[PDB]
Amino acid sequence: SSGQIVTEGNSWSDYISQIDSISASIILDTENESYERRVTAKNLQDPE
Amino acid sequence: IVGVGMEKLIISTNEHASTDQGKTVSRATTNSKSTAVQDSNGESWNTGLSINKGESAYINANVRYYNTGTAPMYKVTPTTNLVLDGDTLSTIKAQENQIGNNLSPGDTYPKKGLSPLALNTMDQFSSRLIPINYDQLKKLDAGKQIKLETTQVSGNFGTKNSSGQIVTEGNSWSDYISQIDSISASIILDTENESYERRVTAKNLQDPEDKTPELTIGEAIEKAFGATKKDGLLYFNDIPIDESCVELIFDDNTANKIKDSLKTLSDKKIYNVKLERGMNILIKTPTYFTNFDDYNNYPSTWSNVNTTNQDGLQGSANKLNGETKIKIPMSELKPYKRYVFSGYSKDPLTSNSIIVKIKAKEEKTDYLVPEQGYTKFSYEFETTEKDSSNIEITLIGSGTTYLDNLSITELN
Amino acid sequence: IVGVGMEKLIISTNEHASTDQGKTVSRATTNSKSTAVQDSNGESWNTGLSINKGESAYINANVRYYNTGTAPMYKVTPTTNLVLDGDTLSTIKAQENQIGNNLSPGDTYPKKGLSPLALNTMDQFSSRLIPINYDQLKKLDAGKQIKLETTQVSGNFGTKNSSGQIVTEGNSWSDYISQIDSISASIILDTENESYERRVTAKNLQDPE
Amino acid sequence: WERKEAERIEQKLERSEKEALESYKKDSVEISKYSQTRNYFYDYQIEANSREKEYKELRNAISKNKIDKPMYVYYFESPEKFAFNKVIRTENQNEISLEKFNEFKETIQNKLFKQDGFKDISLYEPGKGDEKPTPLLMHLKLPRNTGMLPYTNTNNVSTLIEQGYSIKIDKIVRIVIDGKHYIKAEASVVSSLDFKDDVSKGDSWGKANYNDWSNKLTPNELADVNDYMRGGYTAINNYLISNGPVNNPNPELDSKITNIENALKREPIPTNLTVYRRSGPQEFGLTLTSPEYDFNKLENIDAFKSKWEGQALSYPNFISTSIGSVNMSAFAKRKIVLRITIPKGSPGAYLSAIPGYAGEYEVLLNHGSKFKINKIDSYKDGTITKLIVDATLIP
Ligand SMILES: [Ca+2]
Repeated sequence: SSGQIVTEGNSWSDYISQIDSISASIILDTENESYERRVTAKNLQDPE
Repeated sequence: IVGVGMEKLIISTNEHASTDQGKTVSRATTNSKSTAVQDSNGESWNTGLSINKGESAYINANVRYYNTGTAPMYKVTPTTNLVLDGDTLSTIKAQENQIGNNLSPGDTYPKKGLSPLALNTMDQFSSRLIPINYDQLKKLDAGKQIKLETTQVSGNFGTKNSSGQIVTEGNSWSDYISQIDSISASIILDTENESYERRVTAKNLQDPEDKTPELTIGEAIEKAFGATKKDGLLYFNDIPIDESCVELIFDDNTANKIKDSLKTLSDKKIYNVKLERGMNILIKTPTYFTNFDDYNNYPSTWSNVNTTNQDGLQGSANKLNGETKIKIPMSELKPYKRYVFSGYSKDPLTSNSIIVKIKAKEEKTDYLVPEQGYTKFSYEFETTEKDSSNIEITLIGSGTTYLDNLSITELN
Repeated sequence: IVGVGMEKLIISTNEHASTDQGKTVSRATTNSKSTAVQDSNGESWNTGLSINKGESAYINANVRYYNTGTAPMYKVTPTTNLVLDGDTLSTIKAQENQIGNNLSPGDTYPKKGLSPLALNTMDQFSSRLIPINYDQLKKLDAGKQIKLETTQVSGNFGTKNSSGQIVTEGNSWSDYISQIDSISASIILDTENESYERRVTAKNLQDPE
Repeated sequence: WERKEAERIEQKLERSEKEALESYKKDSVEISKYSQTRNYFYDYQIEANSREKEYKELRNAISKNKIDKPMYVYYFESPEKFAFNKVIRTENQNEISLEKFNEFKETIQNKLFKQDGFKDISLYEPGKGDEKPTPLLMHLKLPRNTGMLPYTNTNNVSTLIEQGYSIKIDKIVRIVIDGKHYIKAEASVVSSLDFKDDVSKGDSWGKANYNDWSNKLTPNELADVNDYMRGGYTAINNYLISNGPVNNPNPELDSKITNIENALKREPIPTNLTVYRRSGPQEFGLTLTSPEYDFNKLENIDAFKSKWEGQALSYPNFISTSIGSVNMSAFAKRKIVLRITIPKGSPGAYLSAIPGYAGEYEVLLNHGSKFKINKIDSYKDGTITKLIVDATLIP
């Protein structure tokens, strides 16, 4: 709220499962560098 | 009021013992310019014993906690000394393994019927045993004993938080121990199989702004122990604890204060003296006591039974020209204890003294001259074996003396 | 109402055993003023056994917890005594390895159908084993048995928030044991296959309030 | 983490707000009461009050920290603040009947209520260990970029905000908390522009919004409006009160009325605004000599609120009002102040836009304007208790 940055208590493990559950994984390999991404995908069985 | 009592000590000698065993087979051949062939066989045995003089043995103490106060203690954490002769071997504060969660007044941790707990570690995490030297081990093997003394106890009390829940964390009794001791007098009632210790607030007369109410010693005793009154005398449950029916033990300061206050008093009764800060009063109910009116406790029966006169401290005297005989079977007294026999006497008209005869271990004879009023004599004796001969108390005397409130009380 | 029962005890004798074997070869020559040449060779065997009289063995006890009350206990942490003949060998408060998360009334930890848990450490961080003497080891070898007594049990209760949020941290049962025992009577029904223990509030007739 | 955030936010406060917050921790009720009714005095007392610096620094400290997202708050409110003079239930009763629920629902059907003071709120639902002083519980959704100051108390953490808006209640239901019935109301904040004491800021806004408005007026109608507001507004309003076109029609004033109405209609107010007008007893159908004008006894205030609060209004003439709320010597004797919220798009113009003394930041509204009164509150003014009316302009 003051413009500062805090990292204590902000764990990625709290979001890893949620992100993996609702996304698709895409990897681009090229030659010098690899890139991995998650893109949100729609669930067609849920009208909401 | 929490104390610690040791029940037994266990010694773990720290010695290393080893044994070896071997066998060998040889063979030789010589060519001297003759020839020879030698065959050999062998066996061996060995024993060893290594001892470290710095840490020769480890000690384990089985202990109990007890509470004689008016309030429970939560998270009981005592600190104890271990003294061999005049040396404190170590002082240990109780760790997580030796902490009592609850200790109600009159209860014990561990509870009655369970084994004592083991105090066998000294470090903060219960990972290091308690060592002793070689000389201390020799002293222990020579028959000397280790005594346990408790120096302090840490504990918690309970309050209510913003909700109705009880909270004990952060509520330390040590924050109040000094303040309570500074403004109170201490009174102890010994009874027979239970001890009671109390603190009663006393008024400071040097401070005009001290508005705490004033109390006499009798009122303080009645309030502290919840005693009831039957005929102007205090009863704890059924035992009479009036000053004429018990033994009162003070320290020097309390005795001096009481003596100074008595001379300026009108009734001249100890229970009428004003209570003051720093007083130490110990009340000890007798084992056997009779007032010749309604209370009798002796196993035998006194020879002279004549209580039809309105005399004595309270409406009974039981004394004429005859003599009183009592015999203690010695099967109802403690084997090795220092008992005391006490009572009150009076000679309204001057006459001869009374021959006081006590025969428990060494026979003794003593003489007491009654004054115009009531005074107490309180001679001493001692038991021997719990199976030896009986104890006989006789007070042969003449001159129509008087007696009341005969009692026998143990002392330590 | 939580108690601990011991199912068996295991002893770990702390002995060191060694074994050696060697071979030697010699050769000598003598000149006198005669000559002589001597050839020798031998071998040997050895055995050893060392013992510490202070810590001669380690003990390991298999135990279960049970609840015969009306409320569950969370984070069950009992304290037990190990008694051999008339001596308390040690008193251990359960460490993180021996703490039961849940213990419902009528249940057992570990649950029915699982093996008992092992209590084999005495220090706070579960890095120190439980030792005994040489004399205690001899007594054990003579057929004497070790008894286990539970002295107290620590545990927590849950306070339910208006939105159904259970909290157990900081809610100690020891804060209420004395108060409940002071104003209640204890009633036990034994039956045959299950026991039930209860406390019922009783009225003090000496207090008009 | 909440305690750490509170410590972080309170550390960067400077000293003056530090003793201001410390003083708030012991004298909350008086500071809140003063902050509620502070801008209705003269220019002298507001600077001369013993708590003005306290309020100023507390407001600055609150406004230092702002939220970047809408979020919900929970607090208990007295039903009297929502123009309900009855009792839902006593503090010892457990249940509320259907009749009281229906009456309270009827009282708050279509109304807006203004909150203008400090308040302690909670970011979590009021569970066990909290206080339940009133049988009404509020679920309020705060807008983005609003002040919010978390401060650590002796044992717990509490948050303080400054109310400067008006709220409306959407739905109310009956809930049970620990065996007692309460009323839970979901409320939303309606934004509006209010210049409580920044009369300079309000004047600057009026300049920036209406200085070029005169250039949009045809010269004949512009001069007509200028001369009328200069000299003949009293006569026009007097003619309009008597329903002049109904009794004695005459075009010499009907043309004036039409020109003024068209000039007002030319440029409407772009943003929701609150205007303060010191009304008189003659407007409310009373006289200075009327006994009901004495608002010192409780009976007069109670009867006036019973017969007037919650009802409608209608002014045949034009309404002149000031953006600021501070009292002036011109209307010193007037005991009634009218607080009006102007919905966006309504007709009206800033008279003070034109140079010279065009009035006391005067704003004109079309004739026949109707208002709805939501609630009425009373504040002390020296030795007399004056009265405040909250009204909403309706089309
Ligand atoms: Ca008597």
